[PDB]
Amino acid sequence: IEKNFVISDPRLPDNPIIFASDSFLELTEYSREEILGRNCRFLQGPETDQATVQKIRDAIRDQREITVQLINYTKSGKKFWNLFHLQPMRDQKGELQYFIGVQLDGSDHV
Ligand SMILES: Cc1cc2nc3c(=O)[nH]c(=O)nc-3n(C[C@H](O)[C@H](O)[C@H](O)COP(=O)(O)O)c2cc1C
Repeated sequence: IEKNFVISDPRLPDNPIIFASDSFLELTEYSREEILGRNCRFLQGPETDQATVQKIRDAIRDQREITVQLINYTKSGKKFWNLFHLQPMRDQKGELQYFIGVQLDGSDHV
């Protein structure tokens, strides 16, 4: 159904990643041990558009899905366009439980 994704737990301090797919590890160049328990903002850097970061922050605040594009960086500092989709995940009682974040490398590396 999906390839690059992480799951965060917003009920833990600073909404840490608690699950990452094998593909996300490949995309970002980080190991599972290097990722788990951190907020995904570590992928950001100098050319990340702060207006877009604000949009994601607001979408998380409002618990709404969003589909944006933003500059991210791999472990080794390789800049890429992240085509990013956020989706809140609620339990049957309607209470927020997780966020799923889906990433795609929107850059051509010919
Ligand atoms: C599940 C999930 C996945 C996320 N994935 C990314 C990502 O791949 N790249 C990125 O720049 N930010 C990602 N974020 C956004 C940051 O974690 C953070 O919410 C954003 O930078 C805005 O909050 P801040 O202003 O406190 O940094 C993700 C957030 C969540 C909840």
